[PDB]
Amino acid sequence: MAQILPIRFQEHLQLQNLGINPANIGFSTLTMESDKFICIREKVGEQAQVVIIDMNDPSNPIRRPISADSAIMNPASKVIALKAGKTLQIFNIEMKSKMKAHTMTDDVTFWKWISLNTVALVTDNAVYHWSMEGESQPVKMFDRHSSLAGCQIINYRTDAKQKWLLLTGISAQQNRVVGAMQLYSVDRKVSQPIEGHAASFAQFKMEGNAEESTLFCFAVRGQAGGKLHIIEVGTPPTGNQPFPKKAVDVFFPPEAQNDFPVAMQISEKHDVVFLITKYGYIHLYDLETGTCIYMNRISGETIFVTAPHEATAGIIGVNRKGQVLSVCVEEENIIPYITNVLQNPDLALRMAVRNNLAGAEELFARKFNALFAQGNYSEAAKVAANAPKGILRTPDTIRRFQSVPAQPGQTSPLLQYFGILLDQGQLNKYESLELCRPVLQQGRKQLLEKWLKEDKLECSEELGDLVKSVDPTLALSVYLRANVPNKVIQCFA
Amino acid sequence: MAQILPIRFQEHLQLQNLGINPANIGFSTLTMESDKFICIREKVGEQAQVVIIDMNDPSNPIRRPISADSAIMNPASKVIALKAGKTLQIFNIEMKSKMKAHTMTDDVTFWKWISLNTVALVTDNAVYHWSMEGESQPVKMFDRHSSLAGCQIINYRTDAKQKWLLLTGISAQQNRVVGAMQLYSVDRKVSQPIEGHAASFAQFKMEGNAEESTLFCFAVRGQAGGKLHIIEVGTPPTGNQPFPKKAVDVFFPPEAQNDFPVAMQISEKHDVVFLITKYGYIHLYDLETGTCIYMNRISGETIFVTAPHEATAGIIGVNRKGQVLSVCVEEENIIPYITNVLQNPDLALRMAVRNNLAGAEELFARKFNALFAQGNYSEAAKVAANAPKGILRTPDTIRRFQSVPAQPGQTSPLLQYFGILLDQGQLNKYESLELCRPVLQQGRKQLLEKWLKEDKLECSEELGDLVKSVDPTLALSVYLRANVPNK
Amino acid sequence: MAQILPIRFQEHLQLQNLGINPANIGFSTLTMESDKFICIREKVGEQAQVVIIDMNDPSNPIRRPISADSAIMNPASKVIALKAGKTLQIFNIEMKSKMKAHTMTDDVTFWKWISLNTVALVTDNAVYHWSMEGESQPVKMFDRHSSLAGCQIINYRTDAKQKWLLLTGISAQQNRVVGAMQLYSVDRKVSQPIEGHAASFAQFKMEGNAEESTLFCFAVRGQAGGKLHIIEVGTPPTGNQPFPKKAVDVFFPPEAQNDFPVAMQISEKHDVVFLITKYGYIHLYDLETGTCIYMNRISGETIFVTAPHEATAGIIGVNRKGQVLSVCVEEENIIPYITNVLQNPDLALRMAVRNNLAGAEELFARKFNALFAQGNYSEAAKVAANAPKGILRTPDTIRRFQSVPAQPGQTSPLLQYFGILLDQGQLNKYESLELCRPVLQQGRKQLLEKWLKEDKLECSEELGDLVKSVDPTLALSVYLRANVPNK
Repeated sequence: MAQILPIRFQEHLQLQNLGINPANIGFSTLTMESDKFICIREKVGEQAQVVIIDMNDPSNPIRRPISADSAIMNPASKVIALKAGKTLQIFNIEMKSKMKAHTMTDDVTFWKWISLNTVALVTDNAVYHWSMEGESQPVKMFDRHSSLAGCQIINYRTDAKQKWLLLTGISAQQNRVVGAMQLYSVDRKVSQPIEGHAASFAQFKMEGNAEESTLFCFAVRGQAGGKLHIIEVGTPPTGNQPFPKKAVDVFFPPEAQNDFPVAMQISEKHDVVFLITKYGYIHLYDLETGTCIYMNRISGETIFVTAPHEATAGIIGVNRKGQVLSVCVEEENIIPYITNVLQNPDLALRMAVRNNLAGAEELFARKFNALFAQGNYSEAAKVAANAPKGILRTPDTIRRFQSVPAQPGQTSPLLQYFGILLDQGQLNKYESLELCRPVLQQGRKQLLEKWLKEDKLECSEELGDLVKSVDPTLALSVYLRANVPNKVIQCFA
Repeated sequence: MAQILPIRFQEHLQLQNLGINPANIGFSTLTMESDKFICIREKVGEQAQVVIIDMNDPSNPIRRPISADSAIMNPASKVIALKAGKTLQIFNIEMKSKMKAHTMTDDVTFWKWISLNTVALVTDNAVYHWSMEGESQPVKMFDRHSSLAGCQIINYRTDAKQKWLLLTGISAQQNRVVGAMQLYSVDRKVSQPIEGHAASFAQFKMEGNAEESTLFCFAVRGQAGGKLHIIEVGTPPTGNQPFPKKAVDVFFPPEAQNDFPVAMQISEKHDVVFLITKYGYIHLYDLETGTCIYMNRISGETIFVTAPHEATAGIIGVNRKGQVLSVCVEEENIIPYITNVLQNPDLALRMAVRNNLAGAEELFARKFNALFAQGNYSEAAKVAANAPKGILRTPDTIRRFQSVPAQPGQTSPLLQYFGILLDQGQLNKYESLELCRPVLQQGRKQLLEKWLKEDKLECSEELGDLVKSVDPTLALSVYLRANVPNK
Repeated sequence: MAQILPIRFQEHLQLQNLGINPANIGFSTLTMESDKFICIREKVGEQAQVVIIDMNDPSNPIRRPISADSAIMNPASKVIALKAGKTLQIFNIEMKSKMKAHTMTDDVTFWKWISLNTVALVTDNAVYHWSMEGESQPVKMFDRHSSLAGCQIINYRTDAKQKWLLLTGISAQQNRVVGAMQLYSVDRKVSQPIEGHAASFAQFKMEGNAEESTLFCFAVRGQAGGKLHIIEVGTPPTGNQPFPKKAVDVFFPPEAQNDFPVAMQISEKHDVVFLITKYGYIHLYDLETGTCIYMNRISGETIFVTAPHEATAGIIGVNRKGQVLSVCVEEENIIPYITNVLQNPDLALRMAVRNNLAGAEELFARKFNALFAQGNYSEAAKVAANAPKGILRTPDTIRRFQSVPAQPGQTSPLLQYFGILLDQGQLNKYESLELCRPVLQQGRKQLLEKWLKEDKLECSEELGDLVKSVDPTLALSVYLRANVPNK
């Protein structure tokens, strides 16, 4: 079967161990706006309170009597947004002060922090955005599209720049839980309906572009089965190649009778899409190609709320038992898993270099060595310059390139390689020495002077000693940047 | 593949994020005597120090300049045992006082806390046990058997009662790593050699016995390949059926060229044996039958040290990258995984009831009605009394039992049932209302009292208003145990 | 003047910033039993309290209403000893419980923790020692000698082993303060009077002995003037050369009219005696020779209480303004200061090697090079094995020894050097390789096996590759020790 675990499945806390009534671990009584806090609304006895679990010391909840139709914590600060029917309030739990309130005209039918300081109020007819800053009041962003009329609103998301907003609701239409999404463009004041169950946006800088694309990923299970779509949203930064829209199907086994997507979070650190189904299944898809990397079942109960897990760049959620679960890529097993279990070494090397992950060292040496025969020193050096965890940025790799003669005409494979590196970035101690040694003989001061200024060489006492052999004056410069001891400077006395 | 994940796989820490030199993340510089601390010996600069990581706030190591050939922390307290060549020292990190020392005559060649307050010193010729308590000195327990001569000593274990001790060493044979264990009996002052790679002891109260057996499980990749053995050690408590020794083979895939067992820990909470191989593989075996439940690979690098993970009843270890990993049973997925992925409900139900594992309310709330719809109503009671999470401990059940076949000479199964629970512990509010009621219905305080003195009963206001018609002061107790208002 | 500053001078806390009445910053109201707490007795309003400053978070005193003629905290734990006239009490501030009390028969005229759990009660006639442990009661240790009759008792000290006890008092005799000390021998139940102002004991292992001497250092400014004396106390451990008693004068400038010693603390980490005078002056003396290293004035007000500063191995005290000051050796400046400012390079190299301090690297190479040139290869290797911070423990040194042509019968200067190292401790990766290579080429693991068991070699993948040949299991363990990837 599969033979290396590509993800980690962790259980950060078990809510009942905090003595939380399991009647209160649900959609309407439990919220998770970020991986920072969990907030439960409980009626202890005849009294109503709010239990706030700070995931950074979950062992110690914060309880407050607080009657509220709903409560949702800030994604990052001890600021809570309580809703009493139509009177919204934004209180500072931290210093018990009341930051700001507002009686809506109609009842907020779903709401949710969309950022460090803006709440999103979904009315029966419109979505607003309320900043927890100042005297400001709620600001309508758009009007609910009609495809979502009478829908149970389950989520609202935004792209990083809050220029594209997505609203989702589900219906039990004719014996299936059908999902309805409304994707509204802020800048182009337009709005369109998509059948979708779960989605998320992502910033993704394509190979060869200088700007991140803004992607919108969404999944659904329709008559034609479940599918996952990854499409760029809006107009590519000027000068960017566009991102080819993608579409992949998301499998459901027969046992997974009427399962359907329920949550999605994307790892910007690994460019992997995490999808959770109604019945507790989890899938990982490659964000750039939509390739399915892994599927399994982690929960039998439903994970009714989730959020990205910043520590691991994964996904964390809570299910009906009270388990606060999380899943993430095991950075040390995924490349090997794609190569050996997926038997997809091409996805593996891409994902590896793209994300600087390890496990494809043998494929990289292989690839370098291969290009070296063909004598494509230039392609060969691209590979050593970009392969992860500096696996080919070695002295031996310089000795390799140093060994092939400069036929009359073009540029040396070594100088070529050092070219790539100098572009790529900053060179080490060994590389700077090997780069400078010759040049220094060739009386080329100016050149090392620019490499220095443009800060491309990792100065060293040794690179300095070398230069002192040609420019004792140019030395001080490297030394003064090299972190040497006075003796080295006092010699210049 | 898996229609389900029966285990959790976690990372509790990433040592280099604590800026720990990865040259120091090894067998000889890193030790984990329990899941409570991790202790690294580092030479920062030209200076030597000890970094102590308290797993209960790993974010903040404790560093101290401390030259020591070796350092191992207490399994539970901030007491550290340092070794300078031949001079052992037991210092109190907590309040920086020196608790106790002792120059050994020969060099301790391996050592390790075997309990909250005893260190085990392994000499080239003998194993001693040193208590960190008092003026006492190291006390030889046995002499190294000869099969272990010239072996790299890799571990020393004990049974809970420290009546059985196990010493392990490995040797680079020709081109194989051969493990050599010495299983010494304390009470029966005898000692025997076993070829073993990894092992652990476990207390296990068999189905139908009143005492826990003491098992000794060990694994090896013999010329006969890998095998796992689970055997009882010593003489069964009196009245205990003996535990049938077991033997299962442990699989190694072809890719796992020359892998071999390296660590073992048993979950007493779930009766599952966790085995970790040299190449990063993990297996879970059923402790009572040796059945293999799960296998996978969690690490590419070697997990060179481990310990039971108390919080989860699993295993936690550290590998070469500095990852502090842990694996455990996902209590909510394992029964379903065995019944469905493993296809093995016999094991599943064994496991379920044996360990109070959820995941079988179905074929459980089934087995009952099974025997009811039969003529059997006393195995049905046992059945609806050991089913997990009180699943069938329902009134609808006692009811089913009250309307029980009233047939002469045969003990009443409602009362036979009321027996399992009685012999089990406290009866719930209701179960204790129908148990009692008739007794007092009879007008007997003699038994009511007894059960009460032993908390076998959860009182109510009912029982209150009940036991009252008989004698107050008894009811008062029952009424208080139940807690009612000033009227 | 000074080209370099040999000490650090720090302010740790301004007591008035903690809003402490400066009327209460005195001998009788402020106590400092260790650098761990400062304890002030204040009458806030009409109420009497005890302010306990935990130097590990001085920002937050602990206050308690507590009428007591006196209060002195434990040197290390939150245990306080309160004295109500004649009723001594030892309370646990931590968990507010009362640990132990005792009404003395006569009034304790001075008292003071002499250790983690013993208080010393000085009576008008006798000194006792009371352990804060158990039901035990105060235990007379001796009877005040008569030279100390009617003396203001200012201090009481002990040697580490509490076998020698010292009592000091002052009294004005006409114009000045005459210090009177009573040095009592516990073992030899004798006691003698010394004229002294301040003193302290120190454990000091002499060059060439295997046991630490117990020294007693004391200073005085009476009839011959100021002098400092360092003398061994008792009978040298068996096999120890005795410590030549020392005597140095302690200078007082003219402006320091009637100044006189007031406090002393010795750094065991640097073997430097810190002396504080009545008028705020500080002197540093070499403990072994009594050579005066440094003098200066740090306070104008009097530092009326002090204690050793563990963190820096210096001295910390409090003066009349409420400044909690401290002085210590600046480990990176002292050798250069002695060499260069004091111009005593011999003292500098000794102190440097003795106390393994940076700063004399060029003098050490020089010294090595010089002996090497002369052919004094054994002395040359002593120098490289003992020069501080591993300065000559380089491969070059090995290679310098490796240049010496052989000579039948004569043992190589290298093997000699490696001898010294192997005695002094363990060796690095290069030294272990150069030590083992030959031996190994003679397939004789019999040696390397002992060096290993001993922990004297620093393994490596290379030292391992060398061994793999000879013995496989020995390489397995050398690799295990040096710790290698799965290659």
